[PDB]
Amino acid sequence: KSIISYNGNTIEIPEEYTKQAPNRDSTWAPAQASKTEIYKNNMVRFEQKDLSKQPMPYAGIELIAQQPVRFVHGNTAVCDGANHNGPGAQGHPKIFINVDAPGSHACQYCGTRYEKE
Amino acid sequence: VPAHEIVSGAPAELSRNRVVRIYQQAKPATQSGEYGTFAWRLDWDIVDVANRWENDLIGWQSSGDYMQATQMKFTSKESAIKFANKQGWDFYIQEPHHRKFRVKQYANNFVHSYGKLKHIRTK
Amino acid sequence: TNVETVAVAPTILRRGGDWFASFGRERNSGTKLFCISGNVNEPCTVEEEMSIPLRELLEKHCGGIKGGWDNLLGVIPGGCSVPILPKNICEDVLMDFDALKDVQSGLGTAAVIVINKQQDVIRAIQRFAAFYKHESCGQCTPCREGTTWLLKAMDRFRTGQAKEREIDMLYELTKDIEGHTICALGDAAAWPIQGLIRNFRPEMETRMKKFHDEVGAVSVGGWMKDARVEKGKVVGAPLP
Amino acid sequence: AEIELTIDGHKVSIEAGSALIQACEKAGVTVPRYCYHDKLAIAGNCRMCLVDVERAPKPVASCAYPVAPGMVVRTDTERVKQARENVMEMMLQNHPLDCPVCDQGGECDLQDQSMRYGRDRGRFTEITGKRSTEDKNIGPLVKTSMNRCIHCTRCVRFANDIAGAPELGSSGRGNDMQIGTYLEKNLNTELSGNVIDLCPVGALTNKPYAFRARPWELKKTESIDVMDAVGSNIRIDSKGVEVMRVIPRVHEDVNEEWINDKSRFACDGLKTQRLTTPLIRVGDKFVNATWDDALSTIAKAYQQKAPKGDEFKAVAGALVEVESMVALKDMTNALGSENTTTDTPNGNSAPAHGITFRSNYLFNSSIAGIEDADAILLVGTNPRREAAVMNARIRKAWLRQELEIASVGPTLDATFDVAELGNTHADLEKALSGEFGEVLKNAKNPLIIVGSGITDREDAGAFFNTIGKFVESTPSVLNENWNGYNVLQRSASRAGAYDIGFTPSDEASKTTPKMVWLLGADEVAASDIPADAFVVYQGHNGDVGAQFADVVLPGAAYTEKAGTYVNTEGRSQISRAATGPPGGAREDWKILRAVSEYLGVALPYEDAYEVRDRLAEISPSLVRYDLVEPTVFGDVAVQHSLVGPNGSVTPSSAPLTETIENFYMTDSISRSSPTMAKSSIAFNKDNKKNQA
Ligand SMILES: Cc1cc2nc3c(=O)[nH]c(=O)nc-3n(C[C@H](O)[C@H](O)[C@H](O)COP(=O)(O)O)c2cc1C
Ligand code: SF4
Ligand code: SF4
Ligand code: SF4
Ligand code: FES
Ligand SMILES: [Zn+2]
Repeated sequence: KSIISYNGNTIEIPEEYTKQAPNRDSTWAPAQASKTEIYKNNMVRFEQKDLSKQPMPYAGIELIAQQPVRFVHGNTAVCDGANHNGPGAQGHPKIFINVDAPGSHACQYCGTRYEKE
Repeated sequence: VPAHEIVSGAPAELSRNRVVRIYQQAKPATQSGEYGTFAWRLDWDIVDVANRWENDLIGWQSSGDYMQATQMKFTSKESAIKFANKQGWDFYIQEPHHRKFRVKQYANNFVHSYGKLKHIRTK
Repeated sequence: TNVETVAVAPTILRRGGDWFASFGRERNSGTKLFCISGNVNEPCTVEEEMSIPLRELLEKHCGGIKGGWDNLLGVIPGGCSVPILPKNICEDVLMDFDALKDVQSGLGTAAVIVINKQQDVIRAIQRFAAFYKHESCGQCTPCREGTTWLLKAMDRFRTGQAKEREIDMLYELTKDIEGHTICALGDAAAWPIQGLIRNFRPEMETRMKKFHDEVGAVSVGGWMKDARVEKGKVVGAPLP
Repeated sequence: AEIELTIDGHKVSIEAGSALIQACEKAGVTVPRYCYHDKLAIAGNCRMCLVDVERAPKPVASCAYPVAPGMVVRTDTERVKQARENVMEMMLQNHPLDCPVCDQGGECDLQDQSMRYGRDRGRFTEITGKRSTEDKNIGPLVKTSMNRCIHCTRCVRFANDIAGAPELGSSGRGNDMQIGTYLEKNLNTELSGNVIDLCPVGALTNKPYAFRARPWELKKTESIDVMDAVGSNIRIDSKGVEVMRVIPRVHEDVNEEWINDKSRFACDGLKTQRLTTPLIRVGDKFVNATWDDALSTIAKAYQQKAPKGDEFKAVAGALVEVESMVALKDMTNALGSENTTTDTPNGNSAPAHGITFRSNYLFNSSIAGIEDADAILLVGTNPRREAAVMNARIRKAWLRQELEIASVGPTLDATFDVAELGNTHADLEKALSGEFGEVLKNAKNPLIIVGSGITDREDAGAFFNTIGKFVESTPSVLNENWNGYNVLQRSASRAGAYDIGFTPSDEASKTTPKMVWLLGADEVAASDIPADAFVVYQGHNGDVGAQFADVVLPGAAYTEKAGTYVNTEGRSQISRAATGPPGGAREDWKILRAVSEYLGVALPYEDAYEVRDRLAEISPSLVRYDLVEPTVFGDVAVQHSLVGPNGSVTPSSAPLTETIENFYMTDSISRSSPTMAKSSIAFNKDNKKNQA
C-alpha cells in the first residue's frame, strides 16, 4: 500500500500491483527488482495512468512447479521439448538426463522434472 | 618527428588530457589458442567521470567517453610507438610476457624413487 | 613375456635351437599349443607343429566339424581379435604367421573358434563387440568412444534397422579407431568388424531386407517414421 | 646441447629430450590438443595431436613423442587431416547439445577446434543415443556439470601434482568412467577456483559467475592483484560498471599462471556493501552528506582539536595504492607530525627491521629463485595460507628435486612435507645450532623465509637477532651471486609502505592522538583509537573500520583506479582501471590532495604525472615498473639489522600463534562478499572435507 518515495511522502498503489505476477508474490532472482522498488524509483510517470492495462504476464517459475513429474524406467531420460502436431522442428535441442541421484532432475531447457522408477 | 595532431581534426583535449596504452594481448587462461596475441593493440585509459553510468530509465550503459570502443591493431611495437607519438599522444607501453621453456618428458612421470615416494601419480 | 614362451625356454635350451628350428617354415619355427573350441565335434587342446593345414588340424585331432566340411561357415584362428576366414579360403591355409598375414588376418593365440552354419555370424560379432566395450580401460578417446558406437551399430545390424550404406559406414568407423589408440585394444576391436564386412556382406543384406519387409522402412540411425520421443523414453521404434 | 630437425620444411633447433609439441610450438606450427598443458604432466589421452613422422608406421602423439635428431615432421599430410577429423568426430558423439546453456560459449577449446579441424556434419543419430553422467556436487565455489566432460585428466593431473589435494580422480572403466570424488567428498584447497579455467570444456565452471555474462560481451583489463602477498597478475572482465571475473594472465616470476582462491572469488564483495557518498556521524546515527559538508567538518574539527604535533595519527591499511600513501605521508609531514603508522598489531613502532636497506623487508631471492633451492626453512609463517601461490612453488620444486623443509611455529598442514622443530624461540635457536647450521651451511642455494606474523609480535627483535647472527655467520646463505634471507609480507601495501618510509618514529609511539586518519585500515580494534579522538575513515566499502568513524569518505577500490603496487619480491606493477568508481566515490590521492587545501597545506602536485614525479623523488624503483634489481648492500644490511635488537628485546616463552584465523575473510572486500561468507562455513572442518 503505502511506500515511501524518497521524501517521507507515502504513495499508495493497490495490492494487486505490488505482486511480481498474479502467480507469485515474491521475486525469483537475486536482482529481480521487486515491484515496490520499481514504483518507488519512478512514480513521476505512473501519474495519471491506469495500472490495469500494464501487462503483468503470469510468472513461469510457478507454472512449471505444478506440472507433474515424469517417471522413467531406464537410466537415461531423453528430451525434445517438441510438439508432435506441429510439422517441423520446434522445441529445444535434445538433451539426455541422468536420473540416478535421489530426487527428480530437471531439464535445463524446459524444467520438466524426470525421476527414475 | 612530425606532429600531425593539428591536421587530423582531432580536438586538443584528446591529445592533452587522455593517456593511451600500447599492449600485446595476453594469452587467455581459458582456451589454449594464441592467435589474438600477435598484434599490438592501442587502447585508451578510461576517464573517471565519463566512462559509464546506469540510465535512470531502463538500465542502459550510457557513456560520455567516446574513445572507449576504438582499439587499434599494429604489426610491430615500433610502428605503434611511431604512430602514437606522431599523432601527439601520451602513451604507456606494456612489455609482453612469454612462458619459460622447460623440457618435458613423458618418462619423467614414473622415475624410480630411491627414498620416500613423496607423491602418487595417477594418470 | 607370455607364460608359454617362458615355459618353452628350458627345453629349447636343452634340446637345442637346431631341433626347434626344423619345425615350421623358415621364419615361423617350431610348435605351439592350439586350443580348438567353438562348434567342433570334440573341443580339445593339442600341441602341434606350426605351418600346418587347417583342414588336417580340424579333421585329424578334434573329431571333425559338427556336420562335416560342408558345415563350415567360418573360422577364427586366434582369439577374438582376428578377422574371420571364409569357407573357400580356409581349405588350403597354413597356421603360421605368414599364411595368415597374407590373408589379411592374424594367428594371434591360435585359438580355433569355428562358426557353425546354423549359427549366425552377426550375433557372434555383436557379442565380440560387446566384449570389447566391456573390457576397454577407457583412457584414450577413440577406443572408448568407439566401441560404444560399434556396439550401438552392431545391435542395430543384428536386428536389421539400417540402410544399405550404413555398413560401408561401419567400415569407415572401423578405420577411424583402428590405429589412433594407446594400446592395441582399439586395433583389436577394429578387426572382427572389418572381417565381417569383407566376408559376409550379403549375410547382412539378407537380414536387412528381412527387416525391411517384416515391418516398415527405416531412416538413418534406426529411426522409423512412427518413431517420436515422448515423455522420457523413445517409442514407435523397437529400441535395439 | 641442442637438436636440429625439420617441421613443415622449417628447420628448428630445440633442447634435447623435449616433447615434439614443444618443437612445433617453437617453429610456429599450430598443433591442436586437449590434454596437454605447459604447467602439467604429459598424458596421451585426447589423441588430438597426431602427426606424420618419417620413420614411423602410425601417426604418433606429438605431446609425448620425444625429440630425436634427423627428424622430419609433417603436419599437413592428408593422413593427419583425416586423423584429426576422425578423433574430433569421436569426441563429439557423447558430448551433449549444451552450447546455448554452456558457460564456455566463445571460449570453448572443443568448439573452436571443431571448426578448424573437425568434420562438417555428424553421423551420430542412434535411437539409444548419448550417455548421461550424474551431476556431482563438489563444493560451493565450483559448479559441476559432467555430461559435457571429455576425460582429459587435466583437473586430476593438476589437483594431484600442484594443488596437493588428492581427492580428485577417475573411477570406472569404459563410458562409465567419471571424474570426481568417489564418495561425494567436498574438495578443499587454497586454489580450487583454478580448476575451472583449466578444464577445456565447461564441465567445471564458476559458481557465482554461473550464468551472468558471456565472453564476447566482456571488456578485458590487465591489472594487479591486491589481497595477496605475491601480487599476482589478473585479467578483469567488465560489463562496464560491474566487474564479472578475474582470471590469471601468465607471468613466470610472480604467479606462474596459477592464482589464489581468495583473489579470484572476491569480485562478489567488490560490489555488495560499498560506500558511494560521504557520511557524517550525528551521534548514534550516520547521515549522508555533501562533499563540502564532510571536508569542512574535517577542517572545523582540526581547528577545534588543534593537534600541534605528534597527535595527528594517520594509519594506512591492507590494500592501498602507493600514490595514496604518498598523499597521506606528504599531508602528515607538511602538517608537522610523523605519527604515521601501519595497521597491524605492534604497528605503532618501527617494525624491528630496517626501513633502511630495502633487502631487510623484501623477499631477497627472486620468486623465480625458489625453484633453484636445496634446503629451505621457514619461521612463523604458513605459506599455504599466506601467498598460496608460493606453496605451489615450494611443492613444485620439492617434487622435482631433493629439497628439505622444516618449520618453526604452529603445526601447519602443508601440501608438501615439513619437519617440526618447535613452538619457541629457544626451539628455534636450538634447531639452528643442532641440525640446520650443518644443513644450511652444506647446501648450495638454501634460503630462510620469515613470516611477517612474527614481525607483528612484540618479541620480534629476538627472532631477528638470532637469524641475523646466523645469516652473518654463515657464508653460504649470503654471498655475492644470490641472497638467502627472505621474508613474506601479508598485505600488498606493506612493501610499498616500507619503500616510501611509511613508519612511525620512536617519539611518535609515545603520545595519544587527538585526530586519527584511517586510510583503509580495517583491522583496528576499538581500543586502538582513543575515545576523544576525531577519527575519519577513507575507504571503498563499509566494514569494522567504517563503523568507528566520525566521517567516512568513499574511495576507489583497486579495480576502479590505476595504481602502483609493490609485492614481497619488490616489483612495482601498475593496475589499469577497468571501471569507474560508482555513485560518488573518488580516487584515493585526489581526496587527500583536496582535504589538504582546507587545511594549511598545498601539496606540490595536482595532476597524475606530478604524482609520478613525486613518486620518483621518493624512490626511482617505483617508476621503474616490473623490473627486479639485485642488492649490493646485502652484507651491510644484515649487520645493520643485527645491531638494533641486540639485547634490547628479551625472548619471552609465548608460543608462536597462527597469523590469520581463517583464510577466506581477511580484508575489507573478502569480509563483505557472500561468496567468502558461505565459503568459510562450507570450507570448515566437516565430514565432507575430512579425508578419513
Ligand atoms: C588388449 C591387449 C590384451 C592382451 N592380452 C594378452 C594375454 O592375455 N596373454 C598374452 O600372452 N599376451 C597378451 N597381449 C600381448 C602382450 O602385449 C604381450 O605380452 C606382448 O605384446 C608380447 O609378449 P610375448 O613376447 O611373450 O609374445 C595383449 C595385448 C593387448 C594390446
Ligand atoms: S585402446 Fe586401450 S588404452 Fe586406449 S582407451 Fe582403449 S582400452 Fe584404453
Ligand atoms: S563446452 Fe561443449 S557443450 Fe559447452 S559450449 Fe563448448 S562444445 Fe558446447
Ligand atoms: S573434469 Fe574437466 S578437466 Fe577434468 S578430465 Fe573432465 S573435462 Fe577434463
Ligand atoms: S594432447 Fe597429445 S594426445 Fe592429448
Ligand atoms: Zn526439455
